[PDB]
Amino acid sequence: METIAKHRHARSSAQKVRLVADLIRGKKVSQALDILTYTNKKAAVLVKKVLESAIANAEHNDGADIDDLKVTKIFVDEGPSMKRIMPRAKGRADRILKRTSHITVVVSDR
Amino acid sequence: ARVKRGVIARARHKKILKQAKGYYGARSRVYRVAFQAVIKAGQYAYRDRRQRKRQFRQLWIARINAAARQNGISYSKFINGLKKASVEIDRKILADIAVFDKVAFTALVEKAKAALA
Amino acid sequence: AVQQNKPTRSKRGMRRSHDALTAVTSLSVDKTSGEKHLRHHITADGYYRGRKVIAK
Amino acid sequence: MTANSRSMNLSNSVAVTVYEAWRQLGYKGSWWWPRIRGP
RNA sequence: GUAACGGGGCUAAACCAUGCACCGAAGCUGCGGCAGCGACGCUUAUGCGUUGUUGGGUAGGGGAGCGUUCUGUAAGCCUGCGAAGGUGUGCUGUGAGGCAUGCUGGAGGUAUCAGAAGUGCGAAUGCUGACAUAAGUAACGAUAAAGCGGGUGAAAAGCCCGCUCGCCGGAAGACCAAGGGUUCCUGUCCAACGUUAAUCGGGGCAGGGUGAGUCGACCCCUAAGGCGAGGCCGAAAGGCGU
RNA sequence: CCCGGCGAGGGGAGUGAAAAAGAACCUGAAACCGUGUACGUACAAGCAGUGGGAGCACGCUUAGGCGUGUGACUGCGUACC
RNA sequence: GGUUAAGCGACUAAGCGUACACGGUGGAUGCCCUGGCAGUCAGAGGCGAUGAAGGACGUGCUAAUCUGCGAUAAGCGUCGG
Repeated sequence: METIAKHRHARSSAQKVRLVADLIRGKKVSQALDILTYTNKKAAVLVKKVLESAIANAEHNDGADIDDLKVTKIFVDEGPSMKRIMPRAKGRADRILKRTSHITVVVSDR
Repeated sequence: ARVKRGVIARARHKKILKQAKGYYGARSRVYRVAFQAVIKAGQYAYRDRRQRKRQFRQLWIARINAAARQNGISYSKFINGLKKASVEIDRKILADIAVFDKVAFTALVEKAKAALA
Repeated sequence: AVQQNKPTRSKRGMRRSHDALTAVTSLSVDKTSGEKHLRHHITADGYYRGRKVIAK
Repeated sequence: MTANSRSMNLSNSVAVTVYEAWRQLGYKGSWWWPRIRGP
């Protein structure tokens, strides 16, 4: 059966995070946990925390046997954007967007 | 007596967009382009309804000319001979016979050749 | 210089076709402790090529 | 409680600065180089 | 850049004369349907039948209609057997349109015939909000400069201790009056702010701190100047002055 | 009760007619951005459509073929105010 | 059966298009109302040297923002409901 965990309003742009998520699409849990540890990106920490939390859910709420779980679906999508002001030359001013993201991982024993 | 234009405009816009399914790019997502695409498409359809009746006659003429030269006669002489024998077969039917029945086509051809005499 | 017509969402995708990154696959096991590490790097508990090292 | 209040109220403020930032006198003085097709 | 047949190619696939075939348009004919304007007959209105002829269209004139909110018909009719709204599908009118139904939705909606309009949007370098592109590109604010060990910590290049190195030194040092108004000190927190991270901060929160006969105001005296009882002027307001 | 930094954000349990009413909280459209499924695409030149038209996949079907999606190849074709 | 030739040729998707299904962002649309607009019918058409209109600082068990009040300070006396 399926089990889900979500990180909402993660402080990172959606485009950057999606690069990490491509690696672990459709692998086994152990291999994914290995790959995320030895990749040097800020996003890799967030995805790994989410994946570990999802693993924990599938054992304590649902059944067991973490030894054959797989990553079935994973996707990222944009969240609300904060706006801020940054000055420029000659009195002009510019807009700044601080984008966020939502993180979901689908782990199942199929 | 104030009237708001929400539902009416929304329905009118949705009517046009549903007519533009399968169009590339923004030509199927934004109204200002879908409108022009649909108007064009209507114009082209109206124009093509006249052209369709010409392409098929073109094709039939080609096929009849091909089949006639197999039996040692040109298309123009064949057609002229058919009328001197007072035979009224539609060109579409002649092409169909040429494709699907060679014996019948030869039966017509020899008669036309005799009509020319 | 600026663009005259905004590029499509297709051209944006085509350019990004080389932005995908790669995994490692070069995971090695230590002789003695048996834990994982990269090639030519010391493991987490200070074990290189079986023989114990600094391990602070 | 410094979560939904501070973030969004700060976000609100920036609009007036962009709006009042335009009140600057954007005269450029003039176009400083010679006229395009002068006398 | 061939380029003074549209090309390929052509001694006829060139040019005169004659002839017969065939191709070729939304033109004409055939079949089916709609709408006018007359004529002719029945009902002698409407309702019809039999004919003839007509229908490219800007500025512009004339004639017909669809739909939206509100008032009467209304204590009427439809409404958990699911209203308005949102979202698909299927039928049918020449058109603006109409009807039925699946899913969301969870409380209101209006036959029919009349009345009144804030009555229909793609454009006006139109107004307000939201979201894109260029692009994960340019930049991160003086070229005075950093290296190592330990500590705390989930995480240390940037914080705290220690050693070494480098810079300023009529200043990048120590004070005062203006101006500012708690930014000062201690303990706690890291989600926003700090152009990166942050255990740190002039950031959030809670406590604490500014003691005068002699220093400064206030006080006594006047300069430039201001106000000004009476007073002199001036439509009014007011101007100048002892 | 569990993962996590005695975080933020989640997955359960529980209240409620309804939590896809969970405090950014009635309903919740469009531009914009994603995951999955079916077909097409790496010898091919232009307002991107329209008229023909193989093949593939799904549904119905008693043949016979219909319905939905896509569209190889070919004729014509230089947006709107 | 093999070995040679000559001819024809399914199967790839780094990514992209269309359709369909499921989502995110954003807040239109529908439905509401102690908020406004335009009026009929009555009232009153002034307050102030017994210190006005308008304000400053204070006032609670807890410290403030609103509402009241004035060192007798979210209130004091008397007569009625």
